[PDB]
Amino acid sequence: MKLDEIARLAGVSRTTASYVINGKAKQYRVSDKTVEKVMAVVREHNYHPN
Repeated sequence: MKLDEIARLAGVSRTTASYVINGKAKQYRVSDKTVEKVMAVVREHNYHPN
């Protein structure tokens, strides 16, 4: 469950997915569009920000 697979499984990039993993989406530029998109993967796999 690495960051790259979470990005492919969700549909973003190595760091864009990280935004969702770290809970910083709104800070960067994925306010909600990627939140449900990428969070659904981060939380379904239970991957934490590291």
